[PDB]
Amino acid sequence: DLTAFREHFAKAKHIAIITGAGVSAESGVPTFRGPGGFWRKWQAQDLATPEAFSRDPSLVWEFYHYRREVMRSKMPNPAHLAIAECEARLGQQGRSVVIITQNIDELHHRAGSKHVYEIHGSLFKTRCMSCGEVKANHKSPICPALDGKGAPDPNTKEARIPVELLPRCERKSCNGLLRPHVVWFGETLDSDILTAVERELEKCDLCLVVGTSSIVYPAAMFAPQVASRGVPVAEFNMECTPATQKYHFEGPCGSTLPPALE
Amino acid sequence: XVLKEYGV
Ligand SMILES: *C(=O)C[C@H](SCc1ccccc1)C(=O)O
Ligand SMILES: [Zn+2]
Repeated sequence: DLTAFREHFAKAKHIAIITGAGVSAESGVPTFRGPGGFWRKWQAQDLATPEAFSRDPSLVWEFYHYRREVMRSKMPNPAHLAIAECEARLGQQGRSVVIITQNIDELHHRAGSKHVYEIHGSLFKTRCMSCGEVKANHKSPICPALDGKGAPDPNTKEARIPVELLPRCERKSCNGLLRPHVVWFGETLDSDILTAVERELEKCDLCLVVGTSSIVYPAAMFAPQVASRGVPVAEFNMECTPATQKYHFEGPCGSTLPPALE
Repeated sequence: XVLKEYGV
């Protein structure tokens, strides 16, 4: 029941919004998850690891180059926008809105969201393998050797770029090898980010979960911290809930969310 | 530190 949700929304002064893959999916971003999402022969799991990067950095950068480049045509959807406009509108009223996203595509920044926490990092940030420096980067192509590479067809031929010519650190002292500043399978989340999110979820008096459920990583790390404090939690996703069974608004975030946040 | 996906 929407009008009950809206009563909380009306009151709420510190709102946290946790966004999952569903919302990036609705803008047509590939997530490479479940059966169907392949890039060439492989799935996310195969390439998104420190093992794969150490063993074939040209292949992984090809994959990450592709994903960077498909974003030139995928745009924020109404869910992205309603969240950004909400943030802005409530900001002026001295209320507040934080976004905690597992997504790496910067669509929240591109819709105009500002207080965003990217817990899995970003396709358009690099980290130096040598000096560890994090730097924004939308350079297209990220480097010449990758130009028009990363093509997604199963029997595309590998680029096999020499590692010296892969993207490198700009401080010439260093010239270190860059990697996408994205959290890979079997790496740890940044501890400072988690400390901030903890802090934000403590202030929080209404919490939205969008394009994912409370039950699963990563929403499951946080939704308990808020729920235990008796704070309402609204899921907006495409997953059903059984006939018999805090708020859940079924259907697409693009359709469900803007009416809720107006 | 928190393993990503809880280490699936
Ligand atoms: C960890 O999540 C693996 C990384 S990030 C996955 C992901 C990114 C954007 C949208 C949905 C999922 C990876 O597979 O790149
Ligand atoms: Zn460096």
